Amino acid sequence: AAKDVKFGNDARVKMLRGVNVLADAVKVTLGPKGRNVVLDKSFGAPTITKDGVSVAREIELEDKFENMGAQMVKEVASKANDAAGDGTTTATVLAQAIITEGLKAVAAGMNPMDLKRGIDKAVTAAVEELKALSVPCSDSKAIAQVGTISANSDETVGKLIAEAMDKVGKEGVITVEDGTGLQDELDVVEGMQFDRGYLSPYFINKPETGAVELESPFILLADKKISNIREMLPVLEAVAKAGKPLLIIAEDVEGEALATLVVNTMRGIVKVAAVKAPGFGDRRKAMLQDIATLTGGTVISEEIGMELEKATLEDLGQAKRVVINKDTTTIIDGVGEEAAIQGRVAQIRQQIEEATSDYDREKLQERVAKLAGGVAVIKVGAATEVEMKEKKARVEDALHATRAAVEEGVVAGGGVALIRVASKLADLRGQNEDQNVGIKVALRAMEAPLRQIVLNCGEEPSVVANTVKGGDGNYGYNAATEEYGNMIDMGILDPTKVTRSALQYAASVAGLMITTECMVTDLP
Amino acid sequence: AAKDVKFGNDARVKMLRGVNVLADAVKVTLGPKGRNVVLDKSFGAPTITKDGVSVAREIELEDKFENMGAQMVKEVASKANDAAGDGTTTATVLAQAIITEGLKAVAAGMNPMDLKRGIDKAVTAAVEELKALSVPCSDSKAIAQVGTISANSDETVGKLIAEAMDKVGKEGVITVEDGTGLQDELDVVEGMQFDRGYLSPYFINKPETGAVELESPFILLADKKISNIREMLPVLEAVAKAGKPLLIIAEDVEGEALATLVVNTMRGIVKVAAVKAPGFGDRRKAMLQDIATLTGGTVISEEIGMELEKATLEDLGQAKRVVINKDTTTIIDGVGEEAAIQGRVAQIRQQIEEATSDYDREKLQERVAKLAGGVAVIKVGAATEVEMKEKKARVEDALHATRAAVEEGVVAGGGVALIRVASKLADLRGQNEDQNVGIKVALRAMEAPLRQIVLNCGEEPSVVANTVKGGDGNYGYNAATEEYGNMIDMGILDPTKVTRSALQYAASVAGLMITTECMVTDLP
Amino acid sequence: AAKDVKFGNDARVKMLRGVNVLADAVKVTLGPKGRNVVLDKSFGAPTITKDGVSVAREIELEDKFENMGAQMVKEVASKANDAAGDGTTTATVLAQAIITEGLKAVAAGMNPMDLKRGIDKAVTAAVEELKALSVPCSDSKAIAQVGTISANSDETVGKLIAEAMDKVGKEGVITVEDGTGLQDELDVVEGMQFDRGYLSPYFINKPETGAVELESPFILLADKKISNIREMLPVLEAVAKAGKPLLIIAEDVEGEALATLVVNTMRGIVKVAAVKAPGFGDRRKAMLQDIATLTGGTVISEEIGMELEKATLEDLGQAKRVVINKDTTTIIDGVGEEAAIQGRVAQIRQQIEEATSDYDREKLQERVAKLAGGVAVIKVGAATEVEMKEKKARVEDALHATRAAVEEGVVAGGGVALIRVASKLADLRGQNEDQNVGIKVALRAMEAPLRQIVLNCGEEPSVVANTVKGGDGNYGYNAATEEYGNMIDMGILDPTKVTRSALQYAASVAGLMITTECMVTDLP
Repeated sequence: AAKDVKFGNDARVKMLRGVNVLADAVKVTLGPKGRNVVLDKSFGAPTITKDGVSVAREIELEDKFENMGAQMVKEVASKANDAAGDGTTTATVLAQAIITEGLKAVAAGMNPMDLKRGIDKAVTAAVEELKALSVPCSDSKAIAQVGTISANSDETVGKLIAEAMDKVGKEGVITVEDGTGLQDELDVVEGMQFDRGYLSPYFINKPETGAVELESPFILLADKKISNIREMLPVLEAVAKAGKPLLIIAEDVEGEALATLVVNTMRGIVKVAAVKAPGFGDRRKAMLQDIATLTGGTVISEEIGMELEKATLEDLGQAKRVVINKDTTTIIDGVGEEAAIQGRVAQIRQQIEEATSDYDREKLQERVAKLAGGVAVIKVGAATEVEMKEKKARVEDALHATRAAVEEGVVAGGGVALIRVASKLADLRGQNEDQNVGIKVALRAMEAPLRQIVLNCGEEPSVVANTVKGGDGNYGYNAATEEYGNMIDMGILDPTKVTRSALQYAASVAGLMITTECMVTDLP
Repeated sequence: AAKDVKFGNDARVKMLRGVNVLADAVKVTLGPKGRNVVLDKSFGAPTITKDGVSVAREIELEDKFENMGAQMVKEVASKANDAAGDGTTTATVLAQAIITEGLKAVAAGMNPMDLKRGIDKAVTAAVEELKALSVPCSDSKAIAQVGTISANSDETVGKLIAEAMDKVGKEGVITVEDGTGLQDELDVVEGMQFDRGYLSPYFINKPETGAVELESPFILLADKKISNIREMLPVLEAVAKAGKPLLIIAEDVEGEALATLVVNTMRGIVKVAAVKAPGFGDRRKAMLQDIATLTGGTVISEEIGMELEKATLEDLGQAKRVVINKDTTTIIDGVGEEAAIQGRVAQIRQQIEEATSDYDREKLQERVAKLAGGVAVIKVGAATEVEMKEKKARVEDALHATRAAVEEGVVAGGGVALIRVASKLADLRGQNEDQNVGIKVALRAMEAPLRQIVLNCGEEPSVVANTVKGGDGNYGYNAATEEYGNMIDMGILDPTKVTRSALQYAASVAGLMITTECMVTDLP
Repeated sequence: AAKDVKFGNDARVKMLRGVNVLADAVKVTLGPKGRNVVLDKSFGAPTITKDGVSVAREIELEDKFENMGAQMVKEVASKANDAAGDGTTTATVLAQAIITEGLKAVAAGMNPMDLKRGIDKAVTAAVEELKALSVPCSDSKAIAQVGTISANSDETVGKLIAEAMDKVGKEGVITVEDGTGLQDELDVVEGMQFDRGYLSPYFINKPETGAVELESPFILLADKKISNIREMLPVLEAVAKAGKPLLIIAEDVEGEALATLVVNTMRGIVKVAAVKAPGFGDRRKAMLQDIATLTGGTVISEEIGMELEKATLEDLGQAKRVVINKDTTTIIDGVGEEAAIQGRVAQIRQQIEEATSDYDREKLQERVAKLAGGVAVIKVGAATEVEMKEKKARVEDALHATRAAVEEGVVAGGGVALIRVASKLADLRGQNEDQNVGIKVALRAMEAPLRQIVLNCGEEPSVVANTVKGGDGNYGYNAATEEYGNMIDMGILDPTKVTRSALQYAASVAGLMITTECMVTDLP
């Protein structure tokens, strides 16, 4: 197909226009006093959302080059949300600011590579300062405070999160489910979670959160790289007869016969999900057999000689439910027998005892921790179904925030940590002058989120930013109450992880966008 | 279909416009400080690549004549990459420079044929000077140094390459495969490689490197020029029942019944690959029987009278995996019995002993070398999967570079060898004046890569080029550190083969495209 | 369909424009220093050819009337190549020159018919002078010299051609085939050739040389004018079961049921070729029975009463391979029994002895010569496959050139013979003045090829043409070495047949297009 190419300033201005459109669409929702964005929907009435992620999802421009730039910014910014649970809008605003000022600098004859180097150095120093500024959150009281703050001052949610974390540990797996009444329930149950996402985005189930849910599915385990629809047709017929959904855990499912069939041909007939087996090499087989023992099923391995053609319903594993999302798969409640699981755990512990390398020690300790840790399930109860669903959503959000906080501490929210580190880094320098200009544009663009938040509130951004920069510590300006004080003490805070991820991803976008010279796209 | 014809300067300027577009798209990535090129993908987010080969692949213009010129430049430049493993960007830049200046000279009324002759003479002299300047790389230490330099200063990769080369020899076949853990493995296994590529580009498997991979495929051997889908339908049905992929080694597979169906009808149902039998005449049958003995299968020959209609699964050969690419087919691990292979090797050695012509001696010695050499497999290990894949890619690239270096030595990289030979050839002359102008137009264009590299770094190309020309030996300018010194001692080097191939192919394009007088293309 | 008509000068100028476009496309490749022509190909990269025949094939203009002119010139010029093996470009250039000057003369009010008569008279006198100037080539040494000169100074090709001609005779049939190794082979084998081409151009096999090749095909012989697919369906089914290709030699295959199906329905299922039986009347039946005896098959005759419905596989003849092209069919190696062939030859010789008319004597002598002559097969051997293909192509070209030379002698090449006869015919006159003008335009246009050749070399055509005209004998100008001398002694020569054919066909085109008054074409 005929291609359109642009070199230099025309490509730069097209990419800048696309980024400007996307950032203007997204950033109006930033801050506690954010505005509303109306997204047209073909199925009926328009939807009104204050969430930046939905607006970013819906944005795609007509012009090919501007659309390309917006797509790059969106796709990198979504990584921050995926990794840390928040920070899409902050990442987008930071990217827009850095890109705008850096392209203005490039238009002045400044070297793009040196600008990229300076920006990267400034961002690294800022990340170090953020890690210095982080306030640890490890005790139960701090965990409860973070949870209740992230859940709109609901002490019950924080108490539930603290109880679950105490019951399983700061590194344990915690999930949430629909409750059965008014009282909330918490119980540790056997389960497993490994870092493997869905193979195709078309597998997404009813939830719009980028995850899938299967109720009492069937677990299929096979180390063979299944490639043709022929070899498991009896298994598919059996699971269709049973009526329950099916989960496929194989070494890899390529898109020649399996993925295409289960994506296109399956659009409601049955429920099937396929994920890659965790690890590689002997570790992959060890994980597969561990999952088979946990779920009570058996693994179909070509090495010993059994064939998936004869895989009956008995060989398949089963579980109460499984949740798969972008980069995580969890088995909440397996049906496997407990004594077999305990015996396998004891066997792997014995292997740890006779292990002869620190790497093997670490891997086997991780395996036994995964096996014996279990999964905690939180049953959110409420008076009515609607309030029940709303409380469940709040609990999920608070759980994500609390996990991030216990991972990497917590800093002042509202875009104040970035301005703090920007004020602290006023004495940074590079090798040449271009690197100094890059450091300065990074520093002057790290103040964008606070200025935008203040602008949404109707105040003047410059005075507030200057006053905040004049302070020290965690001193900042609260947008909601329009007053100054110590953010941590007045109930506004963000995890360090989300801020650091947003900053790093925005820096990456800015570098890749500044150092772009040629652009290739299909002819309109 | 109605045709559009152009004669002379209009055709030439269309040619120049197309070549200029392609070269401007490609050359911005040249050098260690190369920029980024954003290629649109309809599948989702745009891709950002610094690789010139991908940019060259994606380029195709709207206007028919400019598109044609770009296509010829691309298709010849890709030959350098195929033959030597690197040098697409260098070949494209050299072609653009020579072609631009030569067409400017032709517009002044100079004879195109004399210009082509002068360019060819200058290129021949430059190739001779390059061969004179090459530093040999034969010892194990030099091999390890080249490998580790080509692998971004990873001493482990160089050590692995040196170990494999010592185990098999500088002319042996070395491959790479997925590892099983942390430790790296190397083992010589029975196998064979012959210079035959895939018949159709549509056979390309999952890898994008222009190669295919078949896991435990079935080897089919038949000297008959198979032509109709009727005669091997039982074999295809048997291989479908088995589920393993199939490899077809026939005398020739024409595109009326076999190739058409295995390309169109097969698009995921099975996995089949067809390649031409190596050699011709009696040598072709000898190769087929040698492969049959190595793989444990049997060759289907019409001369003895057996028919491929009755070819059962037993007659088919088998191997662990086979890799086929543009111009090479290898059988990594055959299942054939070892004593039969040794007996065949002894028989061919006896034939060597009783051979009566030097040509037969050479051919039979090549046969026994292929049979008894074996194939070395390198198992790349790493802690986790992503870095394992990255290390595998680095190892493959370093293997290609090291093979080229041991083939034809090594010279200073960074476009400095070309400027060295250009400075050394300042006293070349031709018969007429136009030949002299062609010699000068080649000499002034062999400096283009270094000037482009310096320009990408933000310095001024003219001063750096003049300073480099003022030096002698391997003295040059390092773009990464922005300092002068000996390239070989400073860790920057390129094989002589890649530079020579790039120069020769650029010269071929320049001559063919300068001596072009008429155009024929389909009407828009 | 609505028609567009033009009368007189508008039609003449449209036709002249078409001829000019075609000639400008073709003639730039004339001479040893010919330029390059780039032909667009939709399957991928453009092809670069210096061959005028391919360029002539690819040319077809958008405008209907210019397309008429180009098509007539192409279709008549191709006859020269078909008959003599070379001279398409020369014929096209001569046609363009004569047509241009003749139409200019017609625009001055001269009678077109008188111009045509004068041109024809001049061409006849020139042909007579060429026959006078021809140097005979009959001895073995001359044959070898012509062969090696036509094969780019490869003495081996000339030696092979001379050996084959000595073994079979100057009027014998000689073919070429792929070799089996390094040594070249020559052996006379039983065979047959008759002047009958393929019925439909869609029968063309893999070769692009306008020929077809069938490996071990089945020969079908039937004097009945086969017309329906019903009567020979069992034979087609049997040949499909056997898998070998099939050759049909019938009295005539019309295009209602047989030709339509074997062209459209057959596009890869099987391989079938149909040619007309040679001769007519009783001679046709004699030819059919002779071919049946030679191939070991039997002829299906309605007169004796057996039907082609019951024609089994035994009745069909067989041969090693058969080659069919525009106007020649050959059976290289039949499977017929030799004693039967010898007995048939003896019987026909006895018929010669008892023949009572000179016409019958001649026909029967031709029959016995065809039967007992045999076919010589040349096995071209080489070190590698690519070089073996290239050598095979060179051998085929040298064979064609040598056959033409032994047919009608040889004259000086490079367009020198035409200018020689033009200089010799300076004193030709016609009846009226318009006939004299026609003679003059023919004479002034027979110098065009040499002027074009010199122009391609960058010299000035006028001075070289005048200097050559000043000489006598075979003295001429060598374009390659840019020096004068004897062409025959300097290694440049063309057969008289190709020059005479090119001249006559160009004259035919010029007359037919000068005497054109109205043109009818479909409305755009």
